[PDB]
Amino acid sequence: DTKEQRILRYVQQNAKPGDPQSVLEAIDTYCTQKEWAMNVGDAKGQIMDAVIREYSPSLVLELGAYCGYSAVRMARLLQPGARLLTMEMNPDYAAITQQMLNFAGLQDKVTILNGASQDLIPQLKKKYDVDTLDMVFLDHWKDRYLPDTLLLEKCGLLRKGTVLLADNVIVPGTPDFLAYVRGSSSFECTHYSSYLEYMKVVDGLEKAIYQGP
Ligand SMILES: CNc1ncnc2c1ncn2[C@@H]1O[C@H]([C@@H]2C[C@H]2CNC(=O)c2cc(-c3ccc(F)cc3)cc(O)c2O)C[C@H]1O
Ligand SMILES: [Cl-]
Ligand SMILES: [Cl-]
Ligand SMILES: [Mg+2]
Repeated sequence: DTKEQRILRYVQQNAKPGDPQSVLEAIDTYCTQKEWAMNVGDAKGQIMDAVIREYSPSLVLELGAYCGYSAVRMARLLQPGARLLTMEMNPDYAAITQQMLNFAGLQDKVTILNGASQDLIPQLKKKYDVDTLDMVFLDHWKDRYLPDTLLLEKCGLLRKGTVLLADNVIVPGTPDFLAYVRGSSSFECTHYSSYLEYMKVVDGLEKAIYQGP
């Protein structure tokens, strides 16, 4: 089996069905004690929680699902009726993510779309009935944060106040995205210094709030 299958099995056998907090704890224990994996983790996760609670977004887009850790983290704090869409091009990861959300009991709040962001983002309005996004969590290939930000704006998916929250702006790093948002009058940026998941290595989140054109 794969590392991601082992993580899902561990959750199924060590967390409580329908209890998202137990699912996060199981994943964090597994990845601390057994095998590292690229989940956002508890250190950065706590900052994500604080952001979600501040904005109470009704519609969130996530780029890159992996095993569903961040999707569980965000979805568990959404208000009744609020929704998360998460895009994941790897079909095996998309399958893990669906099963993780099912186990957590969050399936009704989240739609896991199996495809590439650059193909799916242009379909959001007409196929998925999206007007604008309240929040976007970027956690996919680091060289695609900037292109996809620019594509979201082109597609009319950003509104005044849309919150972009970007993982891994230090490690592995997203230098073009950071330079761009920090230099642009269309974004108000805040940096939240933290640590790489499960490691004593500095990382950080960037919040970039869209201000319109
Ligand atoms: C471009 N559009 C895309 N659309 C949908 N899914 C996409 C998509 N680009 C891609 N996807 C999916 O996401 C998959 C890429 C690999 C993830 C993206 N994350 C990372 O690379 C990552 C890495 C580290 C890391 C690794 C090693 C170190 F020594 C230190 C840090 C930590 C993280 O927190 C990370 O998030 C591939 C694919 O499954
Ligand atoms: Cl994650
Ligand atoms: Cl952590
Ligand atoms: Mg990440």
